[PDB]
Amino acid sequence: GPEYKVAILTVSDTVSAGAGPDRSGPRAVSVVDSSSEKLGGAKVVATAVVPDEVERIKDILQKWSDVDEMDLILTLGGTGFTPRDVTPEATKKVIERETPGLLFVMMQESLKITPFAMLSRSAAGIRGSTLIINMPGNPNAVAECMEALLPALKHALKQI
Amino acid sequence: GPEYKVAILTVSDTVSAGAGPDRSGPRAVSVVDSSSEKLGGAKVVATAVVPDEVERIKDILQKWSDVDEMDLILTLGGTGFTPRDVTPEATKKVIERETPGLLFVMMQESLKITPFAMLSRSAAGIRGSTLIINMPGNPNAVAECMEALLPALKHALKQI
Amino acid sequence: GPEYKVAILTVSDTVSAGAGPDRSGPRAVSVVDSSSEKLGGAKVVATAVVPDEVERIKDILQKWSDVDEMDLILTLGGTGFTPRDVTPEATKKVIERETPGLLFVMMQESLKITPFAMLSRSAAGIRGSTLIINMPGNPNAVAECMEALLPALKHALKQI
Repeated sequence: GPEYKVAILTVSDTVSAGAGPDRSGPRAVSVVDSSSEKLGGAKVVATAVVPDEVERIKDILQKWSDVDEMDLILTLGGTGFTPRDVTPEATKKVIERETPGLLFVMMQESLKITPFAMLSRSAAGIRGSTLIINMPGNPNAVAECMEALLPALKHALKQI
Repeated sequence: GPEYKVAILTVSDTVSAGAGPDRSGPRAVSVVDSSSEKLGGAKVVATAVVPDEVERIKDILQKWSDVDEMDLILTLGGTGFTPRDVTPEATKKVIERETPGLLFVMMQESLKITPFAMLSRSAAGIRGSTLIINMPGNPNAVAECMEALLPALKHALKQI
Repeated sequence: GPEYKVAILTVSDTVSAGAGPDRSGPRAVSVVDSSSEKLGGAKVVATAVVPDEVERIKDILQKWSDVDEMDLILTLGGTGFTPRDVTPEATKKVIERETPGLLFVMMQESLKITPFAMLSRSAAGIRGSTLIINMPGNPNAVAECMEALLPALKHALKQI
């Protein structure tokens, strides 16, 4: 129906505990929708929240790739230098083929906005036929990151 | 005689099965020759073809590194997002020391020509005293990648 | 007293054996001190020398992280293509969370100075609450690397 199935995983002790809301989730979802055309037609069909714990992250990534077979998973948060940030360690354990080019573009564009970009430790890669991309928690982040990738993500999903 | 020994490994189900020809092999070959002076005097003494299967790739990288002692092995193909592209996985299993600097440079220059460059998953590094660099299947690809690296590849082979 | 504790590890067969002196150690030293303000108040409290041998580098990395609890360890040398350069390999075995962004920035800025930059194989990452960054052995190197990081290294140590 929707061709490319996207899922978004918000990572955040605060949100997961119900101690605060998700401000970045909704922004991402909406960027994806707004980019559907240029993405080759894609839609978000699922979101979830988990705390900052690797096992918790690992599971969802496994589930959504092996069982639900999503095409594109974006994670938000837990990619910084704080000790609780372990999204990338969780992500590196489940991908099979790395995609450094994506990381390279995300790091290049974001460094044009600000140097603090050097603090993302985002990972990315493919598992089965799911592309997974770690992104930062800021609400505007997703917007800028997606702008950077959109010129090729289409061909990227097709090739998978 | 020739000082730097170069070997070129083409990776491609089609080509290895005899179903089609190698267009990229012979461009790479000639780019190396035409860069010999600037490379410190180098020449290509061997080429092969294998299909897209890690074991087939690992074996040659092993053999040509540990038994034939090539100084420089370029691989062509099997670096995209397609499921059969497994060259980088295979290369990661046989190198001992990474040289991200080279990837950084290849990714930078090629992004200037097109965004689709973010889709290489190229790997590289050293095994014993062999430098190994993955490159893309396109015939012009080798020409542009090499242009990017030649300013330093010479000091690189010498330091090894 | 000093807030950010900094330690500098010089990596170098020649120095460690008493056969020549350390010219890089002391520039790094003074760069850090000269950047204390902008770094959030930091000071270099220890230095050491070891040869080019992974064990010897691992142990100090381990020790200064797990026992002395440094906040920032800069290494110098052993990051090139020469067979003895094994600093990155040693660093990669002791870190727990990579920080590619820092490698990214270092590599970008030095490329602007010269292409030979492409020959650093530096690694970097966090272990416990210690940030570790490999740097090149040249004396000016540390000055340039730091200039590239300073804008964020402060936020970086604070987050850890």
